[PDB]
Amino acid sequence: RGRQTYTRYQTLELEKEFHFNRYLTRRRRIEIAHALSLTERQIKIWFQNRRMKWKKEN
DNA sequence: AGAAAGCCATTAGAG
DNA sequence: TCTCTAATGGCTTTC
Ligand code: NI
Repeated sequence: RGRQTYTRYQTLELEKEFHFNRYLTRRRRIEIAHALSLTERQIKIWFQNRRMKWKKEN
């Protein structure tokens, strides 16, 4: 498969949202997806991984 | 219900 | 070659 590298801007915006909502509703994923020029799935997967990054650091 | 979203462990593509 | 993390597959849980 192929892989896309997320810019400083995209990662920062994602991380910014994560401070407020650890989980996203479907309408908000699509918002961010458009705001960051990412697909819905990428926003879904990102938050999943970041939730995992957050549990270990606790 | 039954898809969609989650959890979680595991790969692998870029730089 | 190494490292970081985007993406994957299996299940189970949500709603
Ligand atoms: Ni069922």
